[PDB]
Amino acid sequence: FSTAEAAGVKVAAQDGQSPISDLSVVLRGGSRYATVPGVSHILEKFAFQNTVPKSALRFVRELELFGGKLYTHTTREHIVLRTQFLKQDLPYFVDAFANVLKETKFQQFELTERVAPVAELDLLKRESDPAFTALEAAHEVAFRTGLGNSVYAQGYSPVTLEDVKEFARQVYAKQNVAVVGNNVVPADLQQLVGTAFADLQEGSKVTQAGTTTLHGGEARVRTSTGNALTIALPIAEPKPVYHALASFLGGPASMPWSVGASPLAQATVGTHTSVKATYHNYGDAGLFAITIKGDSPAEISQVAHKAVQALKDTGAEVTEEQAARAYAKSKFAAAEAFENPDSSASVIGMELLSGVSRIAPENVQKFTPAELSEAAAQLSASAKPVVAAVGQVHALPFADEL
Amino acid sequence: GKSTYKIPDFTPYLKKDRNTDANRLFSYFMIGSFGMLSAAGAKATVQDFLSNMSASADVLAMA
Amino acid sequence: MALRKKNSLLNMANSYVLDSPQPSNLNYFWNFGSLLALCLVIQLATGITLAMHYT
Amino acid sequence: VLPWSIGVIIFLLLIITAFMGYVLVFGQMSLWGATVICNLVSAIPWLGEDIVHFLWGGFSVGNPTLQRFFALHYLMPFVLAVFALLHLIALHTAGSSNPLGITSNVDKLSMHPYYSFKDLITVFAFLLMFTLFVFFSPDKLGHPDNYIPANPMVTPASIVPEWYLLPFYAILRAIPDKLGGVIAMVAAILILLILPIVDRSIIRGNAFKPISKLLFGFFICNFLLLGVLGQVHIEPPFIVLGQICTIFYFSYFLILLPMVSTIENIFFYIGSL
Amino acid sequence: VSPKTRTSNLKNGLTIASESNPLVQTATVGVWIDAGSRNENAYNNGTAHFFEHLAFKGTDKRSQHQLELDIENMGGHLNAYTSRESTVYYAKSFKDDVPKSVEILADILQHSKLAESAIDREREVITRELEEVNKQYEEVVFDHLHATAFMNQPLGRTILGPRENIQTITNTELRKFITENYTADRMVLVGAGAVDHDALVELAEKYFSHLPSSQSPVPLGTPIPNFVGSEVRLRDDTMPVAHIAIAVEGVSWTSEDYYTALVAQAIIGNYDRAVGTSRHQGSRLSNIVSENNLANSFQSFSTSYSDTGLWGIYLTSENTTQIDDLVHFTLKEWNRLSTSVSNLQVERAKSQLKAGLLLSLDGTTYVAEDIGRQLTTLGRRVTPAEVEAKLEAVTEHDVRAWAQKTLYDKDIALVGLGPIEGLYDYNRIRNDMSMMRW
Amino acid sequence: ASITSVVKTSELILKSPLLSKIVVPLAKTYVKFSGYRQLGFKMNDLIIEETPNMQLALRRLPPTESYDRVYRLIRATQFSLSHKLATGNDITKPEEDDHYLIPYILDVEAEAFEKDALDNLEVV
Amino acid sequence: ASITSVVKTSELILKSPLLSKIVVPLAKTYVKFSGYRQLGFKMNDLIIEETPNMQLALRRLPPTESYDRVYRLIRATQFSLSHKLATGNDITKPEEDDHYLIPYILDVEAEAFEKDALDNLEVV
Ligand code: HEM
Ligand code: HEM
Ligand SMILES: CCCCCCCCCCCCO[C@@H]1O[C@H](CO)[C@@H](O[C@H]2O[C@H](CO)[C@@H](O)[C@H](O)[C@H]2O)[C@H](O)[C@H]1O
Ligand SMILES: CCCCCCCCCCCCO[C@@H]1O[C@H](CO)[C@@H](O[C@H]2O[C@H](CO)[C@@H](O)[C@H](O)[C@H]2O)[C@H](O)[C@H]1O
Repeated sequence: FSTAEAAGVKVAAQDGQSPISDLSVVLRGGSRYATVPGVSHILEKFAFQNTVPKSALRFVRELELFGGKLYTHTTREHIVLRTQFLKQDLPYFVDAFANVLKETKFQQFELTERVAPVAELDLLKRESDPAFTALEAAHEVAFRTGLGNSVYAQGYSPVTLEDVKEFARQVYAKQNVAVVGNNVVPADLQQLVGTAFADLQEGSKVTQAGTTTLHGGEARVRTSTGNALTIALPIAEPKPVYHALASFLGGPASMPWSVGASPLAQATVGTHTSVKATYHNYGDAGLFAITIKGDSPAEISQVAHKAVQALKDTGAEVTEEQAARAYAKSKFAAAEAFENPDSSASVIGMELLSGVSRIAPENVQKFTPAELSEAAAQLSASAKPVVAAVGQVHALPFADEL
Repeated sequence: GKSTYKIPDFTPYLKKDRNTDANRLFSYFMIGSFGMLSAAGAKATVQDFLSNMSASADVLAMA
Repeated sequence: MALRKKNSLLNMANSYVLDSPQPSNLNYFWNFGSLLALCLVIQLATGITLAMHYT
Repeated sequence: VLPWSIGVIIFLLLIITAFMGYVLVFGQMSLWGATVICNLVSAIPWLGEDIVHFLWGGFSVGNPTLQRFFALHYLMPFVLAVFALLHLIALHTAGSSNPLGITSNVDKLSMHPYYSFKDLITVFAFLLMFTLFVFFSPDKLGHPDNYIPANPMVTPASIVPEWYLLPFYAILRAIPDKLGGVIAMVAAILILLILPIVDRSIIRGNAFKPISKLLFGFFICNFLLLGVLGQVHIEPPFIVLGQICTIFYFSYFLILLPMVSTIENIFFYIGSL
Repeated sequence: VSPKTRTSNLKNGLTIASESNPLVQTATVGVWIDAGSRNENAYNNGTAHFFEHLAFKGTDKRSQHQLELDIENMGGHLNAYTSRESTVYYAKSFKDDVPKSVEILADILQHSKLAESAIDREREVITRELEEVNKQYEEVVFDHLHATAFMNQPLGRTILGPRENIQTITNTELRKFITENYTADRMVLVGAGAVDHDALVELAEKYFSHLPSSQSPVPLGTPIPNFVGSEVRLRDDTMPVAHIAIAVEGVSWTSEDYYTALVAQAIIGNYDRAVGTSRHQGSRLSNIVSENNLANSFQSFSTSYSDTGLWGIYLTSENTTQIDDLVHFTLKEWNRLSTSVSNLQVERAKSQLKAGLLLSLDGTTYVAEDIGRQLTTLGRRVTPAEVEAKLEAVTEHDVRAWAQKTLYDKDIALVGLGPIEGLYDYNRIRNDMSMMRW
Repeated sequence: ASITSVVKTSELILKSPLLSKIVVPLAKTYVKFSGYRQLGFKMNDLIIEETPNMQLALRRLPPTESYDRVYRLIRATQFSLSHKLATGNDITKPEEDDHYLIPYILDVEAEAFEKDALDNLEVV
Repeated sequence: ASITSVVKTSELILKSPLLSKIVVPLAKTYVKFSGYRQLGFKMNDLIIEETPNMQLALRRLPPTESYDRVYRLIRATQFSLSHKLATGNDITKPEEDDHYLIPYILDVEAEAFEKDALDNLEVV
């Protein structure tokens, strides 16, 4: 991805040998910047609504003639708007993004009839998975605001047209926009973005209201639709070793009809439960989480105890074999993330918008057993553990039990 | 008895040539013949019946 | 929505002669109702016609 | 549109009902009215004459015709009642309109007791009018020639339809061609079916439309003049006048209402800016 | 223009097919087999799926635990799936872990233990799978759809097989199945992403050289199915969503009408109320359904096999009193493929498909799946230029001719699951397969 | 006629200096003799509402505008049945006769007419 | 007749030794010639259901009993339209002909009849 600049907008493109281009606009407008709860999700759903030059209807009908596709999502850090099309149709897609950023109408009826109902179905679909809910609840406890804001719009806190219009005034600005072109000729993209995004406001960098503060605690989301438990540990100093540790502890099987050889995978033997360790770097803070879902609260409780034991055991001693296994699983995870278009866009988006150089998968550091055990030790001895229980909460573990 | 993927036995009723044009055409021949006789019967009925309104024999005798 | 359901006049006919939900096991003794309707139609047609010629 | 369109058929059924009932007396106007009106069917190309003989049951209006008109005169009011019920069922989906032309969904009244008791006033006003005709002047609306028994030999001085058919008779006379005249006469009723199309107004009804109200006034008075011209002798200058009034009748639907309603739309918009 | 797919053979008849991408760092290598559940009889139905479980239960060399560890140490993952006509075993890894992954795949396919103890253990796992597919409504619907459309025929059988067979499958019949079916002339070793073709061919010569050849080597994707117009109703008033599939007999992979059927399918298209753009789609059915809230979703499909196919639509709806309207309007849009479609709809659908067939292939796994599928169904990878030409050859009047012989007034297979009281009897559904006005 | 048609034709007239010089005074007189203001209506209250497009436009009105419209309709209905005219503050003054509904119906119709056009597109 | 009355009269007969000696054999023959068991019905499946009381009793059936009743009705309807009789396991055996509904309707009716009595109480 050759990073450049076109009329004040940061543009990264990588040419390839495929008939298919992905063009993504990455916006510094994720939920950590949300002025009002859920406004980043609503803004994401407001992309490709009516603009002054082109109605939502006309856009969709023309997109079908190019056979293009539209993908949008919101993170804690970004809004990502991605189009996938045939290489030659690049100018159309650049111009469409320009229309969205410069000239979105933002009509009350669109919010009531189109945007808010779609946002609501989006969230309900995600919440069908209790593990999603548990990990969201854990961020809320751990950070409270900023990173603790909900990613998604919820019914209890309604987003108004004025909220979304104000947020868009900040976000849709040269300072908060990065353009990422996969299988796009870099010189051609710079020329097009330079003509299309020239009259976009300069604006200012969007910032998190308040510094990131870490907190421990518990969340007990009572649902009737499945059971999950997250054990999270807020990290004050994000370090790359936690990726290796997440992949080491593991949890999912690398093989069909198996458990897996990872410590967390081996904690689920005899149970119909699954487990996943994840590490979330957010630049100024991090979150190390272990999420366990299952149909039995008793089995989840059983795994949860073994999971914290596994982390303590890791803090004691890792073997050289296990350290190498962690390097391999982590290098692989890095590679597939840089390949997947959604995650790719945000990785380079981070590099362009912030200044965090991407770590190439081939440059992923190998951590010694000493460095890994030290990382697990810090986590086992954390002063601020977070536990989010979802489902039959009366039957799930508490922080003080773990 | 328990599995719903095991279709009950329909072999006493199934025709082997169920997908052929000859198969469909036969049933449309029956439907068509029925429509044909109904059209011929309706025409005959309507014609005979409505002829009551044309000049009766006593009226034609005085013409 | 299908016109036969949407339009109030068509929907009345629909409710009696087309979509009308019937038991699946009516035997031939349930056919006398329609025969009575047939007799009534024949009597109306033939009767009105006789009235054109009767004094 | 649907209750209105069924209504147009009700109106046609009423005409046919009343025409046949009038023949039943078998006075001079009965016979001669039947003769001329049924001979209009002779204008249907190719089969017209055969159809007339079929309708008559013979070679002129006679006994077979009278007996079939009795049977059908008895029947047609039942058919009319059915269509009257159908147009009300069709109306029930939208409800009654109202003199302002706006929705009434905001402010409804039960039919009973309000309109029940309001209907009684006009029932008694109607019965007063009925009483004055039936008891004090029972023959005012009729033709004296219908007290002469039908005579196929003697032709009455003037053969006119009953007063309520006179406008359509004037329209028929206006066209010199036989078939032309019949088509125009039928078209004068069937053209009611196009009002939903030719009225281009964005507003329902005339309460707030001064120009439409004036046009409506001229249309109604023209219809009454056509009625009067249906019973004059075919003489100057009534021949040309009947043609002008016929042109005006059709031009209401085809020209004036589409133009006036278009212009009023623009006046409402510009006038209220 | 994507890099060219290279193809080589071994002496036994194993095909090696590869598409390199020097922009990625991962590689998907795997074995596509022209064999699946359809190759079983009624007695050993479920064997192919049974084997898929035991393939990961340990080999002559590595035990189950050693197998787990070897893959963990590689860093990537292994995956497998068995369908009616196709079995796949693949490994996603890092660029330089490709020789390890080929070696593991060769081991689990040729040298699997199939130990009585492991057969007995999986026999319970698979028994539990019978009572948990019940939740995957789409799968329930499509399995009943095959069962009824291909009534009492091999394509009509499920992949899991009946409960009775699961209890009686022996290592003998497992061994027999994989010896008869997993032959070199039926197998394709596929590499996509960061793979060198010449390196992959050498790895094939090292690991897959002692594969049996079949007695009568037919070409890849060589097969008589007799479609049954029929219905299965699985009414369940406690479910909130009705799931309905309607299909006719469709087209095989090598049909002359293959592309015509794809264009027809794209004219109806898909719809999902949860996607923002779906209310603005050009498809007439999409407009009817969204404006009237008739469905949560619909998905047109054209599924192909070696000698037959199913073409139809899958609907989901909460609108339980207007199922009749939903089905009515769906079948009336199919009628218009015969009566009404012109260059307007056809050229639009062709535009959409020319891109869609290329878009689908967006990662190494999708590319490998495309190479493997095409090699095992057609015997060759069809270049995008050839595909563009075949699509361009489809005219409105080809679509009309195809719909008139395939859809118009034809028997359907119909499956309804859930609150389907409002789904009319077979005749009233099948009567909508024609228009009395035409 | 669609509101779109009426608005477009009116704009053609308002552009032409000559045309406006004649039409605008006539239109103002027309509106005065129309007398809908004497029942406390605004012009837009009179527009036929029993169409899918108009029902959609009415649903998009801000709640406040919607509540006020309901009151004007009820008040006018009461004047109508009583055979009375508005007096005092009930009479709509020319400055109060705002086109509150026109923007909503123009948007509804714009989409509906674009949909009709795009349903008839031909790939070139 | 109410189910209550039928059950009470039947119990009077079953109590009386002489009465039961005559009635029970006749009742068993009656049921055999009735032939509802040959369509796979239980006796209680035949009871008229279109009354408030019986609708309430049916709603109180345990879900399993309720699901099984639905199947027996559908199966019998299919035998009826085909002019076939049940064979094998579809025939209701005497031991399967259980009074699954009688307790529910007796409770519904007990309350309904108590309500009628208490609506007519007179303070003494
Ligand atoms: C339920 C409907 C009807 C029934 C049961 C019925 C019954 C009868 C009977 C039993 C007769 C004596 C027939 C004979 O022996 O000659 C008769 C005669 C007659 N009916 Fe009807 N009728 C009905 C409807 C009508 C209708 C609607 C008319 C319309 C006028 C009508 C007109 C006549 C006439 C004119 C005669 C006398 C001529 C004759 O005997 O045939 N009938 N009717
Ligand atoms: C036997 C003759 C008729 C009867 C008994 C009849 C009866 C009625 C009744 C009771 C109503 C509702 C109350 C009212 O508005 O007056 C009505 C409404 C209506 N009728 Fe008629 N009608 C007849 C003929 C016609 C004709 C000939 C037409 C049209 C050419 C017609 C068209 C309508 C329409 C359009 C309405 C709805 C009017 C509205 O509320 O805005 N009707 N009719
Ligand atoms: C919308 C429907 C269209 C209009 C319907 C037309 C109504 C009148 C049509 C013709 C009726 C008279 O037409 C005439 O019918 C009678 C039978 O009815 C036929 O008469 C024939 O059969 C009758 C008995 O069935 C014999 O006595 C006669 O000797 C023989 O010629 C004539 O050959 C035919 O010329
Ligand atoms: C028999 C000749 C055919 C002509 C029809 C007979 C005329 C009699 C019809 C007028 C009586 C009113 O008839 C009444 O109509 C409505 C809708 O039409 C029916 O309503 C029924 O169907 C509609 C949809 O089909 C559903 O919204 C409703 O839940 C259901 O009850 C009534 O069950 C019926 O009683």
